[PDB]
Amino acid sequence: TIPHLAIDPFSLDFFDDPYPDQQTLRDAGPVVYLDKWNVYGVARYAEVHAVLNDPTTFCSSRGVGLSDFKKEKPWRPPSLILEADPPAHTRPRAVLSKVLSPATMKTIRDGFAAAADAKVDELLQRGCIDAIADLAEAYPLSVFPDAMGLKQEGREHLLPYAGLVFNAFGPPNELRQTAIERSAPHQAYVNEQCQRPNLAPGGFGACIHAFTDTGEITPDEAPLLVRSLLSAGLDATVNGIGAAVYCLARFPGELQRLRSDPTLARNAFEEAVRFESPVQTFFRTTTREVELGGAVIGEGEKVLMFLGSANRDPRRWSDPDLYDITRKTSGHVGFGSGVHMCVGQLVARLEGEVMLSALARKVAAIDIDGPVKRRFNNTLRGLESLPVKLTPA
Ligand code: HEM
Ligand SMILES: CSc1ccc(C(=O)O)cc1
Repeated sequence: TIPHLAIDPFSLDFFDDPYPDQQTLRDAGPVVYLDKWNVYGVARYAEVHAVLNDPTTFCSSRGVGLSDFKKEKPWRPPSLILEADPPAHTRPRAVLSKVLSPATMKTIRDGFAAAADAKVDELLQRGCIDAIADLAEAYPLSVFPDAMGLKQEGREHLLPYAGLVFNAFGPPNELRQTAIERSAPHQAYVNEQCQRPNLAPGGFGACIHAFTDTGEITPDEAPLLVRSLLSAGLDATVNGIGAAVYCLARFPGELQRLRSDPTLARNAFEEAVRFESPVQTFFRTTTREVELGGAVIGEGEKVLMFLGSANRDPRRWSDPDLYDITRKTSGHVGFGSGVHMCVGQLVARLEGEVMLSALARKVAAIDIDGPVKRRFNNTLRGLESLPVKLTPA
């Protein structure tokens, strides 16, 4: 049978320390039922990977939040890529894959690297930073909106709106109702910024629009894809970088290894993505009755995937609670898995790689310099404040 648990994965206590409850979720069985929200849940690597790699049984077109779009009206027009299934998902997926492709990385790498190095040097002209306010947020705010091709102003909308989106994937708790209620202004700005005239060419958004004459996407779809990049392209990377700095502070041996060989920077970042999993959870909806882990789930049921749990499953990872910058990270689900696997993962890995490389070449020590404060969000895991003293190299 399926065990029934009262754990609330969208409660502040859970956000404050999810790992005990995540173990309870893994050990209760391959498939659990969360009575708090009447949803099924999967927290082991095996089942998370199985669900992710069966997107037509466990579909996304009925929403990847708790809300089932077949039963409730979406708070915003459904995402044409995240909240779509094959075949509708194809050509937007391919378009964003070409926009955020290797070649585009070739076009943005030097700028991103210069911005990273420059921020690290600016903060060595500081010493005692809040690694969130001064580094994790500042850098992606200083590079990503430009890479999107957004006008200089209104970029401030980006952090709110993104956050809003991620709070909206959660249940109707006070975080979600907090986010959605009267968020109109952001919704306005974003809507206006997704239009071709307001996006500087050569940026990601203008390239999306540019692809509208190829027959993969139509002109009415481009603004929603620009919206997608503007919603998923900032806060996740912020929390990811904050996670990387956090780990390097908590595992000084790993910082020393990284300094010794800056070429591990990329894998360092990847390990942080596994270790903290900035995107903690995502939902699917069953399109039919389906058997998973010896249990049977009815049609039209929400299934909650615990990505961070899958990334700390001792059934899959040796020493899962240890940050190891030489760990082989292939197979982790911090970026998802399958047809929906993060189409912008090269951008995230670029930002994190160049930031951790800057730290590696320019910083000798990172020692937490105050109270660590967590940032609470229905979907995202990250830090509100990470006070550290940076000792230069
Ligand atoms: C550390 C940084 C990041 C993390 C942890 C992350 C995480 C994820 C995950 C787990 C998914 C799978 C969603 C699902 O299966 O339902 C996803 C999809 C997606 N991500 Fe990211 N992401 C990051 C950075 C970015 C960036 C920088 C961009 C864009 C510039 C981006 C844009 C997207 C988009 C558009 C999708 C939807 C892809 C699809 O549905 O086919 N993400 N991301
Ligand atoms: C994985 S977080 C995320 C991804 C995509 C979208 C979107 O397509 O709007 C929103 C959030």
